[PDB]
Amino acid sequence: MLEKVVIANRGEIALRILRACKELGIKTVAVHSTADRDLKHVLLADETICIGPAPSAKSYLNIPAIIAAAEVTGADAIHPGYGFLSENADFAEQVERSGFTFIGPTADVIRLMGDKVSAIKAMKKAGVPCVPGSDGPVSNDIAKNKEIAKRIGYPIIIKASGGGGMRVVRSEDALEESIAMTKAEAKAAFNNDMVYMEKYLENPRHVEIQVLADTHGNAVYLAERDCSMQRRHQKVVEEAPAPGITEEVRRDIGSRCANACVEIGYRGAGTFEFLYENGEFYFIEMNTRIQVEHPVTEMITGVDLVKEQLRIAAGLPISFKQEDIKVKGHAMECRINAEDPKTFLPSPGKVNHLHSPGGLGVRWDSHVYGGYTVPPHYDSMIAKLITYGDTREVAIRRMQNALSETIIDGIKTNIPLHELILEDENFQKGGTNIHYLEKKLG
Amino acid sequence: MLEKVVIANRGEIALRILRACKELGIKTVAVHSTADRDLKHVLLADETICIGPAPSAKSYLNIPAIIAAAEVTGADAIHPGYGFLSENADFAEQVERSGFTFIGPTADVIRLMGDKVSAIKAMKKAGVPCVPGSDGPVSNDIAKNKEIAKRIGYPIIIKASGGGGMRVVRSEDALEESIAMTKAEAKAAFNNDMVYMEKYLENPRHVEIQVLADTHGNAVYLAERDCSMQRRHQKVVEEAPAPGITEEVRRDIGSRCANACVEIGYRGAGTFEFLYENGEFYFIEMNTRIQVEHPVTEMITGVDLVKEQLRIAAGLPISFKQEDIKVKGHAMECRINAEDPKTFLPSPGKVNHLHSPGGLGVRWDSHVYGGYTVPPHYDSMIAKLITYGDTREVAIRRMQNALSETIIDGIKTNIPLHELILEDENFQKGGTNIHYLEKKLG
Ligand SMILES: Nc1ncnc2c1ncn2[C@@H]1O[C@H](COP(=O)(O)OP(=O)(O)CP(=O)(O)O)[C@@H](O)[C@H]1O
Ligand SMILES: Nc1ncnc2c1ncn2[C@@H]1O[C@H](COP(=O)(O)OP(=O)(O)CP(=O)(O)O)[C@@H](O)[C@H]1O
Ligand SMILES: [Cl-]
Ligand SMILES: [Cl-]
Ligand SMILES: [Mg+2]
Ligand SMILES: [Mg+2]
Repeated sequence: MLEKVVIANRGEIALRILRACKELGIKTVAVHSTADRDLKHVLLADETICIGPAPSAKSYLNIPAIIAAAEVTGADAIHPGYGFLSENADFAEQVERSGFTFIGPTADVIRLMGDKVSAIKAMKKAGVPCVPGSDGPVSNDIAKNKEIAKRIGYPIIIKASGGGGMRVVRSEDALEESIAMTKAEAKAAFNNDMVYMEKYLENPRHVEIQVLADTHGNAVYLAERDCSMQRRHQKVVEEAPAPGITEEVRRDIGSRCANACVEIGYRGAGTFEFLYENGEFYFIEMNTRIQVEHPVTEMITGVDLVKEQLRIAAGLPISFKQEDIKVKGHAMECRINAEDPKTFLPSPGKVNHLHSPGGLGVRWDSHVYGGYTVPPHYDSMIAKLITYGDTREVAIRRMQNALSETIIDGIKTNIPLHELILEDENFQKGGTNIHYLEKKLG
Repeated sequence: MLEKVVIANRGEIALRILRACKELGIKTVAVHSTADRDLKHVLLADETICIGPAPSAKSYLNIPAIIAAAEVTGADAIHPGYGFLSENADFAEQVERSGFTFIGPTADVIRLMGDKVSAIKAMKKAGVPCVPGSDGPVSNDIAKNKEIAKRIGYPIIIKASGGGGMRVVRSEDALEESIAMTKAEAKAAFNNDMVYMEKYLENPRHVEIQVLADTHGNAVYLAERDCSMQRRHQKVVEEAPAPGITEEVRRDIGSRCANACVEIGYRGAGTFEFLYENGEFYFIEMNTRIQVEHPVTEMITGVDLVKEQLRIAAGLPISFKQEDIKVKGHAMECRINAEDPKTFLPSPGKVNHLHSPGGLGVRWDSHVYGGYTVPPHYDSMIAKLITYGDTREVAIRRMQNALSETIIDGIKTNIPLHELILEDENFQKGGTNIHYLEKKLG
């Protein structure tokens, strides 16, 4: 089985993975850049290897160095975390071909869900609801495209299948030019000109379903998260369960997600992201990896998602059955970033003083410590503050109180932004859409 | 109802109470000594009042100053925490007579359970199992006493009803002298000569049952805790549930405890302490207050014990029914003290650096912060590290890992003692008796 794992990541998620490994008795190899020698998890790991200089391209994205680290330590498996190489199919393929277990899905599945057109096709085949669309790539025949767009109903959005690259079209007046432009933009920067159209949903929430699937033919759904509180497509606050979603609706959408996993040969943790609008779900993407906001799911289900990843990768069955899962209570997560709370410019530097919050229903997932220097080279996340309550109101109040106790001295943080969000009367009512934070911020 | 609470305590429990108050929207008054101006909860409280100089006698035990604080702030209720005045019936009486709600039982109930002979009498009346004993005070008639002692079976222990004062007798040879001595010792230092005898249990565990009782006639039991890991009668590690206790046994003893609450007119949180030996429970004391180790119960039941205290004191019913309570998983607590880990001499001074642990299943209840100075004047507790796991083994491993992440720089702590305990193969098996730690320590 898994005796030794390379943690092919950094920051909080590396520490999260280290904690799960140490609970299971799995030895750890921390691969790190020159700039991350003082990361908490590097300091706690069984073995360490420096895989390159500070820039991500030269280190955390350095496929040969990471594989070489697993080779020299005689590791059995590599955990890619989130970001970095976690949804790089070339990496997954090379890890497996080199004799290691990739803690994630197979490369073929990564590629399948990494292409929007093929992802949507598989979701439709599996009975997962999708955005009404062209259902396949669009022609050049404007007459045909004007006809599909009319069928769908304006506004529509043109999307590059290999994008990550979009264009909203609100009238037929614009369509021909728009489809051509998006085709050309996608072909030069992504060497792939394939685009499709789908309905542009103007008032949606981001609701995403957590799954696990093992090598024993099982697949489970673990309720959902609402991640609508975002700026510039970057999440700020997440919660679980999603307000307004009943157990009956959860069973319906969740079971479809679980069947999709089985149809596509999925293995490990993943998330189906939906836009949720006027009471209906519409698939937009599958993240084929663990996610930042996994803790809110753990809080309301009792599941340890990273431990299950490791089990599954070792060849074990998921450690419970669907009937064992019951949503209990409510959870909130605030992503605490080293950044200016109004300009959102990063704020690297020495944390002179850290005071972290605690007590009943308060969880703190962070690699930051007093005396730690937040480097410039990576993202600005320094901590995830997670609260639990028997109700959403309690979770929210607990989050407010925990934030008020939190002290991070030496750098700016976005704590003031979280405080503003949590006291917002619309957020307190629940169910705001994905545009709310930008609208509120002006 | 309760709009404003005086927190008549300090340290971690004061902060625990402050957190519960703030979640409920209850304003807080922090009464503190001159030495505790920089306590975390004093800094967070709505109002503060200095009630005396450093020594406890002059501050936290200063009944007129505490009552005066409630008077001047127009407070509604006083929470005594644990220790200090929490089981002082004179205090409870004066709080109520002065027009405030005492967050605890009535004085008459405090006094009743504060006297061993009357406590045992009430427990027997209620069907709670007690240590076989003289069942009432012992005479001077040695013939009668030798007869009771014989009935009970040596060894016996002679105990002052007002003690807190004991003497073990292993043969009739010693009995007459022993009963006389304990009588005289109790009369001079406690102005009460009343003593009884009971069986001395040589191989017991400390197993205690948590209850709540409200002013609506309800009383619930919330499983039990095993607090056998102690030195010199001071707890080091506690856990819940107690190893070896089945749900059927739990229902039996728990229901008897709940009926006792109703018979005696109990109100609030309390704990029935038992010695548990060869599969049987024997009552030794009721703590008529919240306890240090309350968190392990919260972790395995989902109950917020301090919030329920406040509800009950406001006149509300307990917020759930007995059938709603189900033990889930296992929890451990390590009392982290500022003391030398081998001599146990206190270690006051400045915490230069604090790094607290986190992640899934890790709870940290502490008022300590980097830059905080641990004073000499009070107890040496600085933090409670609490873990949860689906099994006892997981709780234990999580505790080990959390301790390894914990850094308290500037003072000595008992972390090395906890590490030694957690890796002990007998502790890992579970069920060690109250003498084990002293035996292990040599
Ligand atoms: N049919 C549709 N209607 C309305 N909005 C849509 C939409 N399809 C996609 N979007 C929005 O387009 C935005 C950009 O998607 P994006 O390019 O970020 O994909 P991505 O998930 O691969 C990168 P990331 O998830 O990190 O932001 C998303 O916020 C999504 O909400
Ligand atoms: N019948 C009995 N047989 C064996 N041990 C007994 C016993 N009765 C009491 N003890 C032990 O005597 C010890 C001392 O009790 P103690 O005097 O501390 O009462 P107490 O609870 O009011 C003060 P604390 O709880 O803070 O130690 C306890 O550890 C208890 O385990
Ligand atoms: Cl993510
Ligand atoms: Cl206590
Ligand atoms: Mg996405
Ligand atoms: Mg006691």
